[PDB]
Amino acid sequence: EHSITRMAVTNEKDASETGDNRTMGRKFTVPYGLYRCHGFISTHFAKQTGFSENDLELFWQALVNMFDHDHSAARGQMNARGLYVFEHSNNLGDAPADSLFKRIQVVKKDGVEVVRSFDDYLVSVDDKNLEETKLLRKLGG
Amino acid sequence: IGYVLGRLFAVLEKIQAEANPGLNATIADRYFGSASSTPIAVFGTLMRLLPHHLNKLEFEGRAVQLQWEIRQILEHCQRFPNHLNLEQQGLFAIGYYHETQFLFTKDALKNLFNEA
Amino acid sequence: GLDRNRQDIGYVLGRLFAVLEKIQAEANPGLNATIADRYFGSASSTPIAVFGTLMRLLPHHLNKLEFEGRAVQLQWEIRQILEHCQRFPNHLNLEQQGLFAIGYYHETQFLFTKDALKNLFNEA
DNA sequence: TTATATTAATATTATATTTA
DNA sequence: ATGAACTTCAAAAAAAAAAA
DNA sequence: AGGAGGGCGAGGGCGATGCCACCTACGGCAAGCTGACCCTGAAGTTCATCTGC
RNA sequence: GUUGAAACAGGGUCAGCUUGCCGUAGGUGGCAUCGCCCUCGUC
Repeated sequence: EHSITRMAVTNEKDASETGDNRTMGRKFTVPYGLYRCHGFISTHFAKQTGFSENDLELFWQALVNMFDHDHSAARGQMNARGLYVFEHSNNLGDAPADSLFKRIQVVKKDGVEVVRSFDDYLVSVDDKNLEETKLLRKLGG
Repeated sequence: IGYVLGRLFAVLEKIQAEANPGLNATIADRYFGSASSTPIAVFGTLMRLLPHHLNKLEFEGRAVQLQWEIRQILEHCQRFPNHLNLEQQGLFAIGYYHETQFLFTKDALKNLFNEA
Repeated sequence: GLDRNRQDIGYVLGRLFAVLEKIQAEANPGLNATIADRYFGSASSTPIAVFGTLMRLLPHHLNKLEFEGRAVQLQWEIRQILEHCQRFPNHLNLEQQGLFAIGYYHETQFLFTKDALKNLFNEA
């Protein structure tokens, strides 16, 4: 929650007065946050929308690379730190989704009290039992 | 750890406004945005302004009273937190207003000091 | 509200400065510029700067203390504090920055709580 | 808008290593 | 013939401190 | 040769370790947009459809 | 086994876009460590 300053008022303010024109404002930043999105690419709705395997590799590329390209003063630096996809053999689910998401457990590093980077997190995947018929394809991690 | 630092900010700004009656940049207007949300960034430096404000209090006994209550406030504080959760920046604001209307109570600080 | 065994160098230095000013303000209570008023700004941030000079300056306050046993009272807790201070840190960490003010006011409370120092000394 | 005068303050410890 | 589809119906509705 | 190699007691006394003020000034903490689309109705009839004739 | 059943909040939508905390300000001015004290008394 950084209080930035602007050295130019925007409008003819109630206070755009004599000396300086200033519109301080706020530039909130996360000093670091390892956000864990869970995602579900369901075959059943891939049937009604025609979501192709091509349209899916485009989405994989998008997730891996979409912060390298969507930058701003507001968000500064965001990175895709890992995309662990669980491709199930059936258009049903081989396993419950959350059984596969707890499978990718991300914990702050051993003794970091506050996290500053991905280096202060540990993303341990569990590819030991999903071989039931499933595929964990690790795209970013 | 947010409410007691709100109280701490209230006493700190009261001491400043008691030291300098007419201030253009009270430690509210200057340090609040980061004392509310980021107490180590500020309260480590508000409280270097503090001995000078207490020195400048024309009634040195009033300085003693205000320093006593900031001791009491800060006795509930074991460490200024690095960052105040959204839960506590509300406390800080509530703590600030609570303590600042305690200070601007009739005889509240004089009394509370005198029962110690 | 005083962790006498905190070991947080900022907190122990705050405690140390609190007792240092307690001695100065008991050495001559009528004092224009206590070490809070003249040294605290860096004692909280640059403990090596002052805290050396604060203890050039300390034995003389202990002398100026009217009650010669009160000098032992306060010097004893200076030592109690300084067991926790293996070194005056060059620059107080920011956590320690704030914990110095914490220590100043925690130990100042401990000194201005009536029997605390005279009691706690007698358990040593 | 208000409010705006001083807390606490009396001693720790204290009896000999080394000597072809 | 029953039940969805459709066609009419009708035409918004609006605030908010003193202090004697 | 056999010497004796100090014995004694003092090693601070006194007071002062601050005085003075200052610890801020100034102003800005927003601008601008949006705050939702869409539907879903009663009530009635039609109209397509079904059953029975 | 004759008595309110059936019933979605849905489908989905970056809060963005960005903005110096600043310009700057002596810690000063100054203050005696002092006043003084047989190493003695003697073998």
